[PDB]
Amino acid sequence: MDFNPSEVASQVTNYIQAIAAAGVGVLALAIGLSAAWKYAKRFLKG
Amino acid sequence: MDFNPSEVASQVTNYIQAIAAAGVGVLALAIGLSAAWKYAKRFLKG
Amino acid sequence: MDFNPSEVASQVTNYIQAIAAAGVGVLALAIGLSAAWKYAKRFLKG
Amino acid sequence: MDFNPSEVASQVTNYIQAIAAAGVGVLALAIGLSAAWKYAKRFLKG
Amino acid sequence: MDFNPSEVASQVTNYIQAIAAAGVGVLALAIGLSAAWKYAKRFLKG
Amino acid sequence: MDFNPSEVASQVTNYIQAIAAAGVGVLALAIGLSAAWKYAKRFLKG
Amino acid sequence: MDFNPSEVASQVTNYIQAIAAAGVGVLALAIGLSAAWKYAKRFLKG
Amino acid sequence: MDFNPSEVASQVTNYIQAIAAAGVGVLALAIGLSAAWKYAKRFLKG
Amino acid sequence: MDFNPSEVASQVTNYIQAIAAAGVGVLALAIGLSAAWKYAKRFLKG
Amino acid sequence: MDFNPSEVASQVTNYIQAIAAAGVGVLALAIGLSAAWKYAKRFLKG
Amino acid sequence: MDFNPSEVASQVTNYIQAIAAAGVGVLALAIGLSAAWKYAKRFLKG
Amino acid sequence: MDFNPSEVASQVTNYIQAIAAAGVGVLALAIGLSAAWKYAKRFLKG
Amino acid sequence: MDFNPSEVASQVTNYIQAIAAAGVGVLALAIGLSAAWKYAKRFLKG
Amino acid sequence: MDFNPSEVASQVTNYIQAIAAAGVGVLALAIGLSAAWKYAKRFLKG
Amino acid sequence: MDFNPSEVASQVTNYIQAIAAAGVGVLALAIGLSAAWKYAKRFLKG
Amino acid sequence: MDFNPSEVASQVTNYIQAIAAAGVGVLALAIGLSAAWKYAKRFLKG
Amino acid sequence: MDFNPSEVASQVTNYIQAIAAAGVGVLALAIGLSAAWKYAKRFLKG
Amino acid sequence: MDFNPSEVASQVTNYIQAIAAAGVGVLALAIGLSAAWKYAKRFLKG
Amino acid sequence: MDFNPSEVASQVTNYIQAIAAAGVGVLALAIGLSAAWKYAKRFLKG
Amino acid sequence: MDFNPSEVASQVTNYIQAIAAAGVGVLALAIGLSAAWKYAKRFLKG
Amino acid sequence: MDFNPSEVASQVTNYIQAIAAAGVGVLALAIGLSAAWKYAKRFLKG
Amino acid sequence: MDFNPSEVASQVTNYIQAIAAAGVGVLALAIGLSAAWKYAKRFLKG
Amino acid sequence: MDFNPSEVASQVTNYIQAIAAAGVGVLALAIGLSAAWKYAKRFLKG
Amino acid sequence: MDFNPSEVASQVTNYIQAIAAAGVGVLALAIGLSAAWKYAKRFLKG
Amino acid sequence: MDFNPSEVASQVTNYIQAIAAAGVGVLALAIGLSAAWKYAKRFLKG
Amino acid sequence: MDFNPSEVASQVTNYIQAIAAAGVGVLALAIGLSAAWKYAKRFLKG
Amino acid sequence: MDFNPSEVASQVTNYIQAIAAAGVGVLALAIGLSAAWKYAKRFLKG
Amino acid sequence: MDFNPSEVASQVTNYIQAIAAAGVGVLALAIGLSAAWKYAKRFLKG
Amino acid sequence: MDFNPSEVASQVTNYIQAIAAAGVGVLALAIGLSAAWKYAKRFLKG
Amino acid sequence: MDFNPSEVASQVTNYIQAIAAAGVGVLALAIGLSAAWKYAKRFLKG
Amino acid sequence: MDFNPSEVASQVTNYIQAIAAAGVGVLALAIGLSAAWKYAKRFLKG
Amino acid sequence: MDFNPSEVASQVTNYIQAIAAAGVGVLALAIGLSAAWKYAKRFLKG
Amino acid sequence: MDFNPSEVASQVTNYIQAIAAAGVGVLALAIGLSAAWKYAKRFLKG
Amino acid sequence: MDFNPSEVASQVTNYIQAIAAAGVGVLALAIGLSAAWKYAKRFLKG
Amino acid sequence: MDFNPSEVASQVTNYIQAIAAAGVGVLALAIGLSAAWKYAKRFLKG
Repeated sequence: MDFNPSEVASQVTNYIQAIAAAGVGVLALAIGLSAAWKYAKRFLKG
Repeated sequence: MDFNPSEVASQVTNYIQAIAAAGVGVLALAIGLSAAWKYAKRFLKG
Repeated sequence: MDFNPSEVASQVTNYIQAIAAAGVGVLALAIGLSAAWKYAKRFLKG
Repeated sequence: MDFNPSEVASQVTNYIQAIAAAGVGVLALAIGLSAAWKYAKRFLKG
Repeated sequence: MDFNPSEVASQVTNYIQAIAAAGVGVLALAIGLSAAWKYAKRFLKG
Repeated sequence: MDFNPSEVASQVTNYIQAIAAAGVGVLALAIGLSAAWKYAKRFLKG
Repeated sequence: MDFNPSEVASQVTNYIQAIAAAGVGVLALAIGLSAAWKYAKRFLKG
Repeated sequence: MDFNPSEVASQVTNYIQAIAAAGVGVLALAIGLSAAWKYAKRFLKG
Repeated sequence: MDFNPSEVASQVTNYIQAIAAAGVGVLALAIGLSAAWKYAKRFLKG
Repeated sequence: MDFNPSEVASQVTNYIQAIAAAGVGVLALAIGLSAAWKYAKRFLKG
Repeated sequence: MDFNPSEVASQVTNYIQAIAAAGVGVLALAIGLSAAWKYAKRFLKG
Repeated sequence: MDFNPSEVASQVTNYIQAIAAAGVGVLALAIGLSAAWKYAKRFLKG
Repeated sequence: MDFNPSEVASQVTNYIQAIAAAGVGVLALAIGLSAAWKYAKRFLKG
Repeated sequence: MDFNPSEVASQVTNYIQAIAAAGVGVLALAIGLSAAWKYAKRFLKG
Repeated sequence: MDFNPSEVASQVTNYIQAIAAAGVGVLALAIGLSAAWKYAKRFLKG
Repeated sequence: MDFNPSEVASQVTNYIQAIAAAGVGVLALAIGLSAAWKYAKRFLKG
Repeated sequence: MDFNPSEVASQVTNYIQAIAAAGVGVLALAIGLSAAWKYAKRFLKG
Repeated sequence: MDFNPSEVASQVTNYIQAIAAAGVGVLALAIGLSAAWKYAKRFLKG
Repeated sequence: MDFNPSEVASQVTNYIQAIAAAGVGVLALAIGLSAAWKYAKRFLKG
Repeated sequence: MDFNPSEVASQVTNYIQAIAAAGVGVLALAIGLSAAWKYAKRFLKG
Repeated sequence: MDFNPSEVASQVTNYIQAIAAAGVGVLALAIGLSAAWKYAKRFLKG
Repeated sequence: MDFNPSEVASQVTNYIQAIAAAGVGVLALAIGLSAAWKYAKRFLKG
Repeated sequence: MDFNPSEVASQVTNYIQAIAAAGVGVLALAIGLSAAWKYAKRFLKG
Repeated sequence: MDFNPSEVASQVTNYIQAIAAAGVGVLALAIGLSAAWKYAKRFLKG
Repeated sequence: MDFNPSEVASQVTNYIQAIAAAGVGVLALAIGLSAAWKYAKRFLKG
Repeated sequence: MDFNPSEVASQVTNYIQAIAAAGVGVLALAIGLSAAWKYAKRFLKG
Repeated sequence: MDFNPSEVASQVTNYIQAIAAAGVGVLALAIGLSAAWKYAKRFLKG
Repeated sequence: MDFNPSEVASQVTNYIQAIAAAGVGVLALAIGLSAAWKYAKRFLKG
Repeated sequence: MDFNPSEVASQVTNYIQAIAAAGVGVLALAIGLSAAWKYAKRFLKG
Repeated sequence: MDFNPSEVASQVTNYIQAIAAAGVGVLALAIGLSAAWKYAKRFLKG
Repeated sequence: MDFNPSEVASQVTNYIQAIAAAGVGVLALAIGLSAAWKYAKRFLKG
Repeated sequence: MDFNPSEVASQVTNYIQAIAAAGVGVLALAIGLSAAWKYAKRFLKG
Repeated sequence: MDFNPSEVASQVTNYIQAIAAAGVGVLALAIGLSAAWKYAKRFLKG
Repeated sequence: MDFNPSEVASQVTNYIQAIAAAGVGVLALAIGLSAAWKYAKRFLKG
Repeated sequence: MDFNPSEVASQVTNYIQAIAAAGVGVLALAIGLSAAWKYAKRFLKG
């Protein structure tokens, strides 16, 4: 009732905000890791 | 008789008003809680 | 005898009329109250 | 009786209106979040 | 006795008629509400 | 004494006959009413 | 008693008939919607 | 006394016989109705 | 009771018959669609 | 009392016997239906 | 006095004997009746 | 008085003994019935 | 009852219409994104 | 009570025995089917 | 009174003991059954 | 007068003593009986 | 009168004390029983 | 129950038989298609 | 029920028709693009 | 009544606070665990 | 007569006042208790 | 006559005072007793 | 009356305190158990 | 009451202990099984 | 079911027929293009 | 309870033992099959 | 269960036997085809 | 409902815009890197 | 309640610790295995 | 739905147009580079 | 739990040990096979 | 909630740091290995 | 598992044995063929 | 979200910078090595 | 986790060490083999 179902809105949304930026810190490292042998092998052929 | 069965109306209705807002404070926390691992696992797949 | 057992009819029937409308004011609030978490949780799954 | 069961109609329906729009604010963020690594990993393969 | 137990028939039956149509106004909104995240998430996977 | 206690038999039994059929008119409507949201919600899941 | 419990049969059954066809109008749209990105992504791989 | 409590037996039992067959006409329709979206969605996944 | 639970059998089974053939009309088109770029790209390599 | 509670045993048990075989006629068709696109899509990948 | 209060014993006890067996004929039918939709719905879920 | 309230003990207890075993004959069939589609659908997924 | 279960039909169906077109705006961008390195790497080999 | 809950054991367990062997007849065919194009395409590359 | 409410304790508890072991005989078979196609399909992918 | 109203005390109290223990023999059996299907159905769900 | 209505207090209260502990012996077994298939099925999914 | 879970066996298995042969008609054409430029280019080098 | 599951058929199938032709417009350009350096390098060797 | 339904609010909400943080300690470990072979295999391809 | 039927009013009403607040102390604990496993299991799925 | 009908007042009223407090000692135990399995079963579901 | 309805408060509330902590000992084990195959299978994919 | 709700604790917890170790014996075999073709196919490519 | 999985056969196979002949038009030109400098340089050496 | 959850252990584990060895018979043939053209083409180049 | 997972073994393995010999018929022709210009050009140099 | 599912549209789409341009910065460097030895070795042959 | 939901934390987390290190022992062997033919074939080309 | 899957068409196709012309700028330089020593060495022999 | 997730470790790891050595027996033969014409043609040029 | 989803960040990221450097130790050796015959054969031609 | 991955070893290795000797029959003829004009032209110069 | 997908940009790009210059150090040596016998043999002919 | 991803490092790296030296034993023989006719023909011209 009234201005109370706003907390689901406020409490939860915010739960991910630090959390997503938190996820991505992980792919920077996840992209490069395959990216890492891409790098060793990119150098081999010539 | 007369203006007396109004108290069932007045006494009771009011019993929930603080009480509902009181319930919902609990789902804010209940929505996010599954919401919480949704959050840890949302980050894993990529 | 005669036109006297009409009061049971008149006195009593009327006792509920304000009283029923009085009851229902209570379910509006009673329907929504479960209705209330139906509402917080309706939002969670997706 | 009469024009009284209208409140279940009026009181409750309205309970979700701010509440749904309230839910969705959460998926905008929920869609993108997987959407987020979709994004880091979308970039890796080439 | 006679044509008097007809009111239980007349008085009551009618009590729901505005009332049911009144209920359903609530599911239109209840169907769509899960229906609502079905909608946000339906869009995510591809 | 004799053929007189037959009226309890005749007067009363008959009191319900219009009355039962009268009751049931009410469940047709009572069965469907839950039956009514069964109907809105039956449609949601798929 | 007699030909009266037929209304539960008549009143109710009919409640869904417009209602089911009514449900399905919703999946036509529900099937295609995932069906929709199936469609955008079906096109990507080659 | 004697052969008179047989009517409870005869009058009542029979009350359901048209009535049950009457109920079931309703599930044929009730089974299929979920059965109905089972049907729209059964078709989606592949 | 008796020959009445046959309708669940008759009413429902039939619900899919036009419906399945109806599904498949969709894969003919779904198989070929990936099948479609399989086709453009099948041609590229040589 | 005595040999009378046997009918609950006899009357009811039998109610399902045609009825179960009746259910299953429905899954033959229910298994294959997903089974149906399993079939269209099983063919696509190679 | 003497062997006379035996009739309360003899006259009455016997009043139910056909009567109980008479009652139960009614539950055979009463057990199955819920038992009846238990049966239609038992079949739906899978 | 004395050894007479033993019949409530003897007459009644015994009423269920054939009756319970009688009930259970019904669940053997009730367990398997859901058990029945559990069985058709258990087979589908792989 | 009557012309009331039409809202589930009207209220909900419409919920996706802006919403689907809304989804697809996202794949235009999702198709091209892999499409994007397809593009950088398409250029490398010769 | 006693040796009666054995039927749940006897009646049901047996329900699957023909039924499982029945399922598997379906994978022999399900394994090979992907197995089928695995087979056409296994032959292409050299 | 005294040592008599012990039978609820003795009579009932024991009712399940053969009965539980009886249930489980059913999952051995229930675990493996999905377990069964897990088994046919476990073999396919390589 | 004197030591005579003691018999109401002595004669009656004792009337139940065998009688209560006599009642309970009946619930041992009454508790388990629902307890009995609790038992068949307790086993179904998993 | 005086110290006599104490027996209702003394006689009765005590009736449950062995009796409750007696009840619970039954749930230990009642909790685990669903608990039992929870256990067989808990093991299946992975 | 009995000879009824055979239809899952009969109805479904047969669903693929025309269907597999149907798939393969597609690889004859799928094998050759790469096979097709293999063919134009096989001719170039000498 | 009846002529209603036809929309899944009509609504959806049509969703791809402009969409596939839409995909292919993309490979014309995708085939040639590798095709493009095939073209620069095809010219180098002699 | 009054300031008493506050405990549902106070007693319960707090139940999860140590508990959620408690859950998440588990995903840190749950994310990495798939994350763990992602890690062994991320290293293989080049 | 006069100001004496006020005690039913005064004596009794007051009987619950400490008593209700007394009841609720019990649900704080009753809400959370299911609330308690809601809490252990809320944490499992992700 | 005079100050003598006061004893009905004095003698009797007092009869319950130890007696009510005496009753309630019994519900403390009566509330909890259902309360007791509420407690065993409250713990099962999660 | 007075300070006596406090026992419902004192006697009962306390009934769960050892009991809840008692429940949870069970989920520690219930969380991990699915958690257990999550663990065997978490290890498989890479 | 007292030291009795401990059995739910003692009786049940222990139910899984042999049971979990029992589950895992199954994944050792479940991990390797895909693991098995991983093994045949791991060997093919070079 | 029946003569419906024929469209995957009919719809798709045909998709390539104009398409392959379409591919080859491209190698006529692709064979000659290296073929083209083969031609300029074939002439140089003598 | 006791030595009964051992069958999940005994019944199931064994289900794969003939089954795995059964899978592998298939890769011997699956390894060689690509292995087969590896073989025809291994011979071409010199 | 038992001698049933043998069909995956029997049905499938056999699927390739005519099929492999079928593949190779294609390389005889594939080896020689390059082999064909190897042949025209083998003759040129001297 | 209304203008709220627009955020999935607004929030997400934008997530990639800096992100794609971000990807490509990586291929500039990825194209040249093979491009790099292409460059050292391009120089060797003459 | 209090310091009890800590076991989910303590009992479970620890379940993987020996278990992960346990997984990885498997990739050391899984990395090298493809790694193994990488090794035989790495040696062939020169 | 409608005129929305056109963006995949519009957004993406255009992504390469500047991009291809962009690729080729690279071969002009790639053709000549071998072309470059072709040029130094073309001059040596006479 | 405890020393049980060791079997995934023990059962599986060992699955490859005979299996890898088994793979390599195949490359000895795979290395030499190209190695074989390397050998016939190594001899031709002088 | 709060500073707890940081562990996914802290626990996991770190999992690769020793692990990547660990991967690369493998390419140093992987680059040179082809690099190894590049080396034996680099020496042959002159 | 056990002595089963030996067939990959036995089935496949043997596939080439007739096959290699089969290849070489082709170079005897391939060596001499250039060898053939080497032979006509070897004779010309003097 | 926001300024976080920049790390994929920052973390990775930089991974090659020392790495490319690192590759090329290898061709200086790779160019000259053939370059090396080019050098011994360049000197022979005159 | 911790000191466990070191085995990929230890187990694998070592796999080639005997293996590379093993490769080269093959070129000593591969260099000389062309080297062999270089040798017969080196002697012819003068």
